[PDB]
Amino acid sequence: RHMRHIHLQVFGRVQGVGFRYFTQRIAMNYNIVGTVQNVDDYVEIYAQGDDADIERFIQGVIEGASPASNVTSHQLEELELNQKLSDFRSI
Repeated sequence: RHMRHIHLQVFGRVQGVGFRYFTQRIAMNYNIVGTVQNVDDYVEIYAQGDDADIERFIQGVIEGASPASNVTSHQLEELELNQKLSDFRSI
């Protein structure tokens, strides 16, 4: 599969650390579209791009998108492609 679309939930010290702003720079680095959002006390991401770029994006986020972050856990789900995505947004 050339492209992937993923649901990524990241847990730990992931709020009040610039997580959404730092995730945006990683999305720009690897040509990723989708969203980053604060949900309750964790972070939820939808991410779409080429397979290797998605791998690079996941690792950059879960190794701590922000230097202030401490990611303790993540959950990943593989999704059907979303052809309405055209950029990466902090929501």
